[PDB]
Formats: sequence, structure tokens, C-alpha cells
Amino acid sequence: PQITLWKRPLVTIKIGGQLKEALLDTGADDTVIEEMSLPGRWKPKMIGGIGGFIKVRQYDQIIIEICGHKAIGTVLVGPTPVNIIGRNLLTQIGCTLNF
Amino acid sequence: PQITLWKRPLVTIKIGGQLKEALLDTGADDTVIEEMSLPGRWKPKMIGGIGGFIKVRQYDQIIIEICGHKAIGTVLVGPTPVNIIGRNLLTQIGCTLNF
Ligand SMILES: C[C@H]1CN(S(=O)(=O)c2ccccc2)[C@@H](CCc2c(F)cccc2NC(=O)CC(c2ccc(F)cc2)c2ccc(F)cc2)CN1
Ligand SMILES: [Cl-]
Ligand SMILES: [Cl-]
Ligand SMILES: [Cl-]
Repeated sequence: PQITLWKRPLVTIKIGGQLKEALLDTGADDTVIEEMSLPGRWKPKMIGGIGGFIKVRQYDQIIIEICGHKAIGTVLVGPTPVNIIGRNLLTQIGCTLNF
Repeated sequence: PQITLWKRPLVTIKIGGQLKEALLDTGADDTVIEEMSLPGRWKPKMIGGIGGFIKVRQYDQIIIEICGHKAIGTVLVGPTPVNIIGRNLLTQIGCTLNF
């Protein structure tokens, strides 16, 4: 698909058996999801920018379905104000910026 | 151009006759640049990031060139960690997300 940017590019995703809304963010290196349970090992990480930093749990090798496209990668879980799909997963679905 | 997301989507911008590097960010509603002098009056604005809200200065109808494409619009100035081109200007240059 082609997504315009008149409004926030929010899409439905499937992660850990749950349907969630997430923002496609070209300006995020990593994917960050609001508090939820995920399987496997995790390690702590700090991520931040505007308004400072937050502590998150880093889970590796997590499968996500974004607009019918399956992708696998690291997912950070923590107190983010919005679910964010970062470049680590946007590359896997072949997402590009065009102008 | 078509920009892939294996690296951060950093481009050259020109604002106030100066070249700067900025990130194309589909996850940002607005454009925010690091401290610099802009003409005219400014208005107060709060923007929310991953860690909370920050105060910035809102300047309107500012001329800015993004990757060679001319735009004229709102530019926020504040303590952002990187210069960010948000949807207000990405729409002006005809930027879309495609997969
Ligand atoms: C370059 C980084 C800079 N920041 S970040 O927080 O520092 C960060 C740094 C490292 C990792 C993750 C995030 C982000 C954009 C922030 C931003 C601007 F920069 C300029 C102008 C506006 C805004 N904010 C929004 O538009 C609100 C919006 C939002 C998106 C991401 C977010 F995290 C927090 C909030 C939103 C809120 C609620 C909701 F329901 C839906 C969407 C992402 N790109
Ligand atoms: Cl990854
Ligand atoms: Cl590619
Ligand atoms: Cl604008």
C-alpha cells in the first residue's frame, strides 16, 4: 500500500496473539510496545529523546504481523505513550519513504 | 527519491541560509529543530515524546528546503536530541510510506 501523511500512520499489528494499533515511525530505530507479556528471555534497556528516557525490556526474535506482512525482530516493551514500529521492523516489510 | 530504512533517513535541509542534517520522521506530527535564530514572533507549544512533554517555540511560515524540495511552514525550536522533519512538512514535499 501507499500511506499518505495527512494523519498519523497508524496500522493494526498482531503481536503475542494480540491485536494492537501502532505508529509506523521512520524516525525510530527500534520498535516499542506498551506493557504486555512476551515469551522468552529479556534484558533491560533505556531509550529516550524528547521528554527524557524510559526503561524498557528488550525481547529478541519476536514475530509481528504488520498489514498482513510477517516480520521478526527485537521488540522493546515499556511505558511508551504510543505503540511504535521502528526501522528494525519497517525494513522487513519493505517499507520505503518516497517523494 | 526512494529512501530505504536500513540506516536512519537523514537528509540535508537548508534553513536561515544554513545547511543542517535532519531526520525524516513519519512518527512526528511536527517539525522540531535544535536551538537557532528564526525571524518573527513565536507562540508556545508542548510536544510529547517517549519520556514526556517539552516546551518549544513555534514559528510559522518559515522557509525551509528539505532534500532540495521547498517548503514553507511551521517550525518548532527546542531541546530536541536531533533535527526532525515531521508530517507537517513531509506532506508539503509529497512524502508517502510505501510497502
Ligand atoms: C526522533 C524521535 C523523536 N521522538 S522521541 O519521542 O524523542 C523518541 C526517541 C527515541 C525513541 C522513540 C521515541 C518521537 C517523535 C516525537 C515528536 C516530535 F519529535 C516532534 C513533534 C511531535 C512529536 N510527538 C508526536 O507526534 C506525538 C506522538 C508520539 C510519537 C512517538 C513518541 F515516542 C511519542 C509520541 C503520538 C502521541 C500519542 C499518540 F497516541 C500517538 C502519537 C519519535 N522520533
Ligand atoms: Cl531487530
Ligand atoms: Cl530493501
Ligand atoms: Cl506547517
